[PDB]
Amino acid sequence: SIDVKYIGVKSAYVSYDVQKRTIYLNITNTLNITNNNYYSVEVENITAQVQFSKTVIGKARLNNISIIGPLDMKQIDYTVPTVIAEEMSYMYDFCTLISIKVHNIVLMMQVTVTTTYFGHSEQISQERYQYVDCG
Amino acid sequence: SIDVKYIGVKSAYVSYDVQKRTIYLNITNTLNITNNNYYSVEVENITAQVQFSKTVIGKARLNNISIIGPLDMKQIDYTVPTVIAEEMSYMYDFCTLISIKVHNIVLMMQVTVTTTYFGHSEQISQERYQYVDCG
Amino acid sequence: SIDVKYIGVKSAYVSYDVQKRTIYLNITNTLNITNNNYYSVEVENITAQVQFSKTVIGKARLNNISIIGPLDMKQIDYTVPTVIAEEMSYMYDFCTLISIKVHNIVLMMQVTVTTTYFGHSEQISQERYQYVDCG
Ligand SMILES: *[C@@H]1O[C@H](CO)[C@@H](O)[C@H](O)[C@H]1NC(C)=O
Ligand SMILES: *[C@@H]1O[C@H](CO)[C@@H](O)[C@H](O)[C@H]1NC(C)=O
Ligand SMILES: *[C@@H]1O[C@H](CO)[C@@H](O)[C@H](O)[C@H]1NC(C)=O
Ligand SMILES: *[C@@H]1O[C@H](CO)[C@@H](O)[C@H](O)[C@H]1NC(C)=O
Ligand SMILES: *[C@@H]1O[C@H](CO)[C@@H](O)[C@H](O)[C@H]1NC(C)=O
Ligand SMILES: *[C@@H]1O[C@H](CO)[C@@H](O)[C@H](O)[C@H]1NC(C)=O
Ligand SMILES: *[C@@H]1O[C@H](CO)[C@@H](O)[C@H](O)[C@H]1NC(C)=O
Ligand SMILES: *[C@@H]1O[C@H](CO)[C@@H](O)[C@H](O)[C@H]1NC(C)=O
Ligand SMILES: *[C@@H]1O[C@H](CO)[C@@H](O)[C@H](O)[C@H]1NC(C)=O
Ligand SMILES: *[C@@H]1O[C@H](CO)[C@@H](O)[C@H](O)[C@H]1NC(C)=O
Ligand SMILES: *[C@@H]1O[C@H](CO)[C@@H](O)[C@H](O)[C@H]1NC(C)=O
Ligand SMILES: *[C@@H]1O[C@H](CO)[C@@H](O)[C@H](O)[C@H]1NC(C)=O
Repeated sequence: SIDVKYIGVKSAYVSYDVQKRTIYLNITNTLNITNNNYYSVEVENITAQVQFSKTVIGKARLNNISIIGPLDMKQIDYTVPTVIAEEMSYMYDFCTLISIKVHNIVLMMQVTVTTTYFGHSEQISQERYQYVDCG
Repeated sequence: SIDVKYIGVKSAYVSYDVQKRTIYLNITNTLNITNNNYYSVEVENITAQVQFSKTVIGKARLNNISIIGPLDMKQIDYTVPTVIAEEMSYMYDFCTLISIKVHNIVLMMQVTVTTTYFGHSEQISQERYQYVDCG
Repeated sequence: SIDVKYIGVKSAYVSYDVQKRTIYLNITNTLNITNNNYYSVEVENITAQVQFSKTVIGKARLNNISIIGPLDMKQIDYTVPTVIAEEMSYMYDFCTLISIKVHNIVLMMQVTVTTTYFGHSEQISQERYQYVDCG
C-alpha cells in the first residue's frame, strides 16, 4: 500500500496556487522533470503444501482431527428503546446539513469460514462527501 | 493498492489554480515532463498442493476429519422501539440536507463458506456525494 | 506501507503558494528535477509446508487433535434506553452541520474462521468529508 493518501482540499505534482491579487509578470519557470515510477510489488512464489493425514499405512483409527466450532457472532445489537414520551420538536432549520436519528451502517465482510485461501484480499471503503456549499 | 486516494476538492498533475484578481503576463512556463509509470504487481507463482488423507494404505477407519460448524452470525439486529408517544414535529426547513430516521445499510459480503479460494478478492465501496449547493 | 499520508489542505511536489498581494516579476525559476521512485516490495518466497499427522505407521488411535471453539463475539451492544420523558427541543439552527442521535457504524471484517491463509490482506477505510462551506 504505497500511497494511502488523504489530501485535504487538493493535490498536485507541480502547482501554482496563486489566489489573491498579485501583479506578476516576466517569469520564465523552465521545468525539466523526469518523474519515473516503478512498481514491482507482490511477487508471490509460494509452495503451500498443506495436507492432512498423509499416510496412515497400517490400522490407525483416527477421529475428530479438526473440530472448528460451534460459534456465534451476534455483532450488531443496537437495542435502543428511546422512549422520549413527550416530543415537542419545534425545529426551525437554516441551511444546515442535519442528520437526525439515522443509522449509517457499512458492514463489509469477506473470506469467512474458508478452509484455505491463497492470493490476497482487499477491502477499500470510501465515505460520504456531503458538501452543502450553502450561500 | 498503490493510490488509495481521497483528494478533497481536486487533483491535478500540473495545475495553475489562479482564482482571484491577478494581472499576469509575459510568462514562458516551459514544461518538459516524462511521467512514465510502470506497474508489475501481483505475479503469483503458487503451487498450493492442498490435500486430505493422501494414502490410507492399510485398514484405518477414519472419522470426523473436518467438522466446521455449527455456527450463527445474526449480524444486524437494530431492535429500536422508539415509542415517542407524543410527536409534535412542527419542522420548518430551509435549504438543508436533512436525513430523518433513515437506515443506510451497505452489507457487502463475499467468499463465504468456501472450502478453498485461490487468486484474489476485491471489495471497493464508494459513498454518497449529496451536494445540495443551495443559494 | 510507504506513504500513509494525511495532508491537511494540500500536497504538491513543487508548488508556488502565492496568495496575497505581491508584485513579483522577472524571475527565472529554472528547475531541473529527476524524481525517480523504485518500489521492489513484498517479494514472498515462502514454503509453508503445513501438515497434520503425517505418518501414523502402526496402530495409533488419535483423537481431538484440534478443537478450536466454542466461542462467541457479541461485539456491538449499544443497549441505550434514552428515556428522556419530557422533550421540548425548540431547536433553531443556522448554517451548522448537525448530527443528532446518529449511529455511524463501519464494521469491516475479513479472513474470519479460515484454517489457513497465505498471501496478504488489506483493509483501507476513508471517512466522510462533510464540507458545509456556508456563507
Ligand atoms: C516586464 O518586461 C518588459 C520587457 O522587458 C519590461 O519593459 C517591463 O518593465 C517588465 N515589467 C515591469 C513591471 O517592469
Ligand atoms: C532534462 O532531463 C533529462 C533527464 O535527466 C535529461 O536527459 C535532459 O538532458 C534534460 N534536458 C535539459 C535541457 O535540461
Ligand atoms: C520460485 O521458486 C522456485 C522454487 O525454488 C525457483 O525454482 C524459482 O526460480 C523461483 N522464482 C522466482 C521468480 O523467485
Ligand atoms: C467429536 O466432536 C464432537 C463434537 O461435539 C463430539 O460430539 C464427539 O463426541 C467427538 N468424538 C469423540 C470420540 O469424542
Ligand atoms: C509584457 O511584454 C511587453 C513586450 O515585451 C512589454 O512591453 C510589457 O511592458 C510587459 N508587461 C508589462 C506590464 O510591463
Ligand atoms: C525532455 O525530456 C526528455 C526526457 O528526459 C529528454 O530526452 C529531452 O532531451 C528533453 N528535451 C528538452 C528540450 O529538454
Ligand atoms: C515459477 O515457479 C516454477 C517452479 O519452481 C519455476 O520453474 C518458474 O521459473 C517460476 N516462474 C516465475 C516467473 O517465477
Ligand atoms: C462427528 O461429529 C458429529 C457432529 O456433532 C457428532 O454428532 C458425531 O458423534 C461425531 N462422531 C464421533 C465418532 O464422535
Ligand atoms: C523587470 O525587468 C525589466 C527589463 O529588464 C526592467 O526594466 C524592470 O525594471 C524590472 N522590474 C522592476 C520592477 O524594476
Ligand atoms: C538535469 O538533470 C539530469 C539528471 O541529473 C542531468 O542528466 C542533466 O545533465 C541535467 N541538465 C541540466 C541542464 O542541468
Ligand atoms: C526462492 O527460494 C528457493 C528455495 O531455496 C530458491 O531456489 C530461489 O532461488 C529463491 N528465489 C528468490 C527470488 O529468492
Ligand atoms: C473431544 O472434544 C469434544 C468437544 O467438547 C468433547 O465432547 C469430547 O469428549 C472430546 N473427546 C474426548 C475423547 O475427550
